[PDB]
Amino acid sequence: PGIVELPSLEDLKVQEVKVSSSVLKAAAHHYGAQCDKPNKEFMLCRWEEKDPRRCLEEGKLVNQCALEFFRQIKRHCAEPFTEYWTCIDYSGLQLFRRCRKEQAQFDKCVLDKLGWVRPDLGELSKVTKVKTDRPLPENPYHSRARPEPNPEVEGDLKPARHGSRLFFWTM
Amino acid sequence: MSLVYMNIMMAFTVSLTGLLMYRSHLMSSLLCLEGMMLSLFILATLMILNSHFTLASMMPIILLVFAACEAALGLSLLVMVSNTYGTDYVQNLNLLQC
Amino acid sequence: QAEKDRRVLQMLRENLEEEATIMKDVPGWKVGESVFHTTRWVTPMMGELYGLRTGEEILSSTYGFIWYT
Amino acid sequence: AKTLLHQYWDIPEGTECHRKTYAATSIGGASGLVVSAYSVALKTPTSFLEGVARTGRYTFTAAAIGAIFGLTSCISAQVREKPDDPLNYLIGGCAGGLTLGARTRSYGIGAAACAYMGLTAALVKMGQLEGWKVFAEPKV
Amino acid sequence: PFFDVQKKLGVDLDHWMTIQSAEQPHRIPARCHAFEKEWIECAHGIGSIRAEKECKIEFEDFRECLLRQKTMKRLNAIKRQRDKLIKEGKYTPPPHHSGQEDLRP
Amino acid sequence: MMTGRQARAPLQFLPDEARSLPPPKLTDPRLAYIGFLGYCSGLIDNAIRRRPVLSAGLHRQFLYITSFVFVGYYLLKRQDYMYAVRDHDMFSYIKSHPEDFPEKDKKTYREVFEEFHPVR
Amino acid sequence: MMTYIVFILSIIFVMGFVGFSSKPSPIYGGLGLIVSGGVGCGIVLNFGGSFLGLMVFLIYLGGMMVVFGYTTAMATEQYPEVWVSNKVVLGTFITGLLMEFLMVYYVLKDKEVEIVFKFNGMGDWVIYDTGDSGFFSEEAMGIAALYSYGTWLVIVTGWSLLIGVVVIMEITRGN
Amino acid sequence: VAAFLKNVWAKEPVLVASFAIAGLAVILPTLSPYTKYSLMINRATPYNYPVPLRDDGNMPDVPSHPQDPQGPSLEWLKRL
Amino acid sequence: MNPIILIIILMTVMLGTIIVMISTHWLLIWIGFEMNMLAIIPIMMKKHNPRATEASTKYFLTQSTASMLLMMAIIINLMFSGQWTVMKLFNPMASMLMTMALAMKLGMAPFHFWVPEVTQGIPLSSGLILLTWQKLAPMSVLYQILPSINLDLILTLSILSITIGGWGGLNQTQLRKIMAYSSIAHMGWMTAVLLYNPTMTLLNLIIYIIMTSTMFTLFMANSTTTTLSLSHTWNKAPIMTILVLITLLSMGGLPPLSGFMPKWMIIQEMTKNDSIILPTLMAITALLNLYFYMRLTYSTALTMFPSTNNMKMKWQFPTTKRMTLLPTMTVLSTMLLPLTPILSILE
Amino acid sequence: MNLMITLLTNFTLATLLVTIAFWLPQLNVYSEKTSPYECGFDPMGSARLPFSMKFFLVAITFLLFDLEIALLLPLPWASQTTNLNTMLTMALLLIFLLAVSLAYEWTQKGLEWTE
Ligand SMILES: CCCCCCCCCCCCCCCCCC(=O)OC[C@H](COP(=O)([O-])OCC[N+](C)(C)C)OC(=O)CCCCCCCCCCCCCCCCC
Repeated sequence: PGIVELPSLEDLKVQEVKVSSSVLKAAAHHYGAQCDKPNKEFMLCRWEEKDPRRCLEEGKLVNQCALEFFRQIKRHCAEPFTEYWTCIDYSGLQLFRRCRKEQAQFDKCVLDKLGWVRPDLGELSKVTKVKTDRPLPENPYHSRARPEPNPEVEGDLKPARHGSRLFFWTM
Repeated sequence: MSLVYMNIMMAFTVSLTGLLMYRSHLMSSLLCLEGMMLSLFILATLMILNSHFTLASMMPIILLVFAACEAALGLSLLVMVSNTYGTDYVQNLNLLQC
Repeated sequence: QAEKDRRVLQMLRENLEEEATIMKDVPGWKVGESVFHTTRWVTPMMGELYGLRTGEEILSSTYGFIWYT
Repeated sequence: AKTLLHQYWDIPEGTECHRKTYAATSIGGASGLVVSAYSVALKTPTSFLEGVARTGRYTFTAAAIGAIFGLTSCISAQVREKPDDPLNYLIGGCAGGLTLGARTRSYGIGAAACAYMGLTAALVKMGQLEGWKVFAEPKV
Repeated sequence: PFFDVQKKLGVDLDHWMTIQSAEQPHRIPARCHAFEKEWIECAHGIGSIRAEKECKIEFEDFRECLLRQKTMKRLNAIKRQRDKLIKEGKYTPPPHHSGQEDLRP
Repeated sequence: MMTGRQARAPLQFLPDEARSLPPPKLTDPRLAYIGFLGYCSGLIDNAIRRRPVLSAGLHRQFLYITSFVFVGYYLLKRQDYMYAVRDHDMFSYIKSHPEDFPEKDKKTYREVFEEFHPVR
Repeated sequence: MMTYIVFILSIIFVMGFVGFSSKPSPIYGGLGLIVSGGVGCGIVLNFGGSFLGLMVFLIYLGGMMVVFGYTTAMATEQYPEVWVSNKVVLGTFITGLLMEFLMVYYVLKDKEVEIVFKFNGMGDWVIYDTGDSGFFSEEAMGIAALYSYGTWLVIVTGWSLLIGVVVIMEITRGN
Repeated sequence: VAAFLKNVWAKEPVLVASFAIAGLAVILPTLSPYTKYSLMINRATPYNYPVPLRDDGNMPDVPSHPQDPQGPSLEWLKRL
Repeated sequence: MNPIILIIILMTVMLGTIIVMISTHWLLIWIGFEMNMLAIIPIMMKKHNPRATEASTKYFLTQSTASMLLMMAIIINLMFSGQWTVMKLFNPMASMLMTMALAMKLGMAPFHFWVPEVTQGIPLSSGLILLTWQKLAPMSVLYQILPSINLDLILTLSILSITIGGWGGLNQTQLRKIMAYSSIAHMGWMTAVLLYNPTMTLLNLIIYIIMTSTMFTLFMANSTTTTLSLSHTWNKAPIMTILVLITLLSMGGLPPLSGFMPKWMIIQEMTKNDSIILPTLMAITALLNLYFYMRLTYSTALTMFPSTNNMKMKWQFPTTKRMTLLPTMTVLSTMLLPLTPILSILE
Repeated sequence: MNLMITLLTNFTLATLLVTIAFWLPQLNVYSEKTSPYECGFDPMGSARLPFSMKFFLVAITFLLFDLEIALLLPLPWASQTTNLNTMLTMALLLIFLLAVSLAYEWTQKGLEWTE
């Protein structure tokens, strides 16, 4: 029936945040605090477009801003961050409980030298709004014209003509 | 559709031909009935797990549950025969013919 | 999420771009043809992605989560 | 069994003999297998050999019924040169009735069978001619 | 006598589970949520006969989403062609498909 | 086959449109017949329990007559409501679709040909 | 022949079903069905259904431990047949195994059999998802919303089990 | 009712203890003060993603940043 | 049987029937069917007799096979359709399996091999409950899925049911086997018209239920389960002979009785679809049913059989049994013809 | 996969011990060492006679109570649900149904033994 329209491999060729799970988890709160705008833009346009072939620029900007944030982490607070993600990575379940001293040192260093505040419990789980400019897709599901419904019933209920009209029954 | 679907439905009809052709014992037929229900349960669970239908996940186990709620009844319909006949052969179960 | 969408599009493009070089002499086939009447994006099943790769990736990706203890 | 009846009615009547006769024989054989399977199902045969003897008996009787019916219809429609006449089917029905009386070893059964499936064959023929429906599709 | 008392008393007994595109716990979509939505909304209130006669395309797309059988035939055809071309000997797999490929992240 | 009409609003014995119809009069012959049915039922109770048939238990006969008349009146109301619904849907569809049901020009007998078969 | 693990488990399922469908004796039929239920539970675990597979395992173990107790209680013959002590049991077991291998050879050769519906020869893993469900399993919230969303279903299930108890009490009274 | 209670406590204390525990488990959550705390604790767990919304310009409640004071906080469980 | 436990059992079977009536889900339909099974099972074992155990075993096995076929049909419909709404089915094989399940549950031929033994092995009240209340839920399910019902299958099952019921009723002396084969004949008459106008099916079901309940109430009142005792009822009371004569004339299909009301209008909804020979054949088999009915009426009422000397004692005590709404159901079973258009209340 | 390896290793170690226990020592059998054990005398009949077992209802109701367990078993994940009132009310209802079945068994003389 239809044909698929796939993007070229050149457009998808973009450098990546080549890090691990524990490194991403160690700086997760500060990444969610500082870099909320491009991430929320990407999440909103992905939720309202439902098509990854049209959702590439916001993902590119999310990736670039994430790598910029990690570069800013690397320039100022490298060694406490290395200690933090190392002791995070030692634990099997990646528990935030077994890393209190390293987390305290990391947040103190990044607050004193970069002024980022770690969000409290539930602050990252709030619903937000995004000052976007893309138009609202009026037909996001690629549907077609709906069939015409049946006409309703109109008019008064006049009585039956000459009774039931069933065989010899007059009434 | 697939392959495991074919295997499970063929197991169901194999157990159906096992039940529908008796071999002179009631409880063996009860075992074949529970086998047919096993094929039904396996098919339903696999169908749900392929289709990601989360909220219908109650239906297999409950189906399973209700089967036991009749299967014990079949066992409760065995010893009563054993309380009248010495054994539970179906060829002895022909009193209702007059 | 961005990584997952970019990887899915990359794998689908890799599968489509090698479908052309294998099926040429066959008659009456249009390459890359979809089986859906609508042009809307669908979440691809696992056979469309890794249906041309080696089997080690198959048991490390399909059953890999379940078989990891 | 939806193709046996249609293949019976896919050939013009009284034109070719052996194909129509074999089609009617196959329909009779299917009916005989059905009735013999039911007979060995509800009634237990005393042995395997007696059961397959009963199955072969019913198969042979019904196959002879169908073969003689189709044959007699074929030569009747060929001799009278009337394809659209149910009298050929009535004659074939009496031929089948005589066949049933011969295989069952009776005479009054043969005459009653003459009348009964001769009328049945005639009803089939004007059902085909006038387009009657045994299972009418819902219209209103 | 389908006595629909679920609408007479206004009590929801089993309308919350009967359809794949219903409200799900923790908002988890099924594998064919959009196709279910299209098939329901196209074939709503116009009758079953008109729904079958007119809304056949979206129901066919939904059935293809569920069973995926046409994709199975496609994969079978390309895999039989691949096995044949390996067996005669005019095909070589690329390093990306063979495993040594260094995936995107 | 009226189930679609009983699709949106169910388990209603007499809907809002049924009140706009003329109710059956108490002198309707069908109501009298149903009252006779109740009287016969009371006579059958006087018969089968070995009682006098025409005098025993006037309260039972009056209860039977009243109950039969009550359920007969309500069933007749539902019946004429359903028949009025049938005729109204009839006329609505026959206004709605004139292309599939055209008009007929009734010819006179001075030109329509008929074949006369003599009886002799 | 590695990624056909679901196919192999289904073949053992059909083999055990043919084995206990001969109806030789309730203990041996229970053994055959228990092997079949073990590989069916293996199928469900291999499809991610940990809870459903373990539940069908535990339920079947309890139910046919009761069945074992019943066949050792009442329904016993003097010389039970294993599989070969009688002729028709072995005949129908060999027959069922032959048809099982018949569509095995039919599905590994043309990869598309037609028995009522049409069936393919690839493993079911091709239909399994490519997406991740986060920090949770979906069937767990299915059986969790069993109590919240499932009001009428749980009510009728509990009432039916209570009625089963009272019925089973009433049946074996005698007087 | 004291004599009957003493009688069942003397005959079988297990039934008396079981019925006391059952009655406590029935009537105490209906008198509990922390049930609504459990309600908001269960409701406040962030399982799925909190997707944002489109903007028409008229919303006083939702924020543009997670650290903005507008929006719901979670101070009650932090103190408790 | 304990009265409270019996009341709970009756509330369970009516609750299962109501659940099948009101549910819009296939699983709840099957749950109601299972509750119906599990509640009707001890009704047959109220007397604790070996005949009751044989009947219960046969009924339980047949209904279990029907339930498993119903579940397989439901799962096939789910897999090809993805939902659970009680509406038209999306597969012919699921329609086959559900039609076989409902035919097995109803007792329609050739699955009629369990109804006469089950009716014979149980008492009269249990037979009433069976032959009346088990014919409501499968009729509702067939009412729900009539778009997907194959025409040839249901028509073949109907004509086989009527022919087999008449031929079975020609050669039975017991009253309960007569009732079972008459129920098969009425089932075929009722399900032949299902695809053309289901209101005719509902009307014939209502009339059949009223007449069968009337006859079983008369049999309970006379405490008779044999033809000879039914003939002996003439000496005990003449009024009982009058009512058995008029009722068994009503179920024959004679005007102006109420039993001519459904069947005739069945033809009125089958000649509109230009099906002519099928109502004629079913009328001929209705004449066969009328023949065994006429033999039974000759046995009981029109000829007074010789009696014994013991019945004089029974002349000194009136009938103290409770006849539940007997005159109303007799009147509705006899003289409902002049109120024929009342079937329009079933739309 | 690791579960399969553990199962195969356990079965291999189990079936290797009986093979070592059987084919290693010297066998010497007559028609008395293979005889059934009846405390030094011949057995009276066979052991395949039907036992007049007395806890048939207890086994069936064990099955039914195990299905009650199957209904009550997914309760911990229901602790994470939002609608807590319906959860608590119906968990209490199902436990009460279990207790009602047990109490009816207690009153109507079901937990005791036959004969
Ligand atoms: C796991 C950690 C270690 C555990 C301890 C291990 C070391 C000790 C082992 C001791 C020996 C055990 C084996 C031998 C005994 C075996 C038989 C047996 O156990 O029988 C059970 C015995 C049997 O009783 P019985 O044998 O006396 O039965 C007689 C019954 N009547 C009186 C009716 C005739 O007890 C029970 O069944 C009771 C169950 C346990 C009770 C626990 C109560 C806890 C507190 C409840 C609340 C109390 C306050 C009041 C209510 C307040 C409400 C708010």
